[PDB]
Amino acid sequence: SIRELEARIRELELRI
Amino acid sequence: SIRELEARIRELELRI
Amino acid sequence: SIRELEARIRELELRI
Ligand code: NA
Ligand code: NA
Ligand code: NA
Ligand SMILES: [Zn+2]
Ligand SMILES: [Zn+2]
Ligand SMILES: [Zn+2]
Repeated sequence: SIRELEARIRELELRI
Repeated sequence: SIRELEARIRELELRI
Repeated sequence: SIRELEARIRELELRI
């Protein structure tokens, strides 16, 4: 679960 | 803790 | 790992 959350934050960061 | 983090990312995603 | 993710979301929130 933690690896999917990490992936979601990375993209948000990337986008933002 | 993981369920609260999931909720926080979902909203960010939603907003963004 | 969860504490680093928490920190990353807090900043995103802060920024956003
Ligand atoms: Na994934
Ligand atoms: Na909640
Ligand atoms: Na840190
Ligand atoms: Zn993706
Ligand atoms: Zn809320
Ligand atoms: Zn920082």
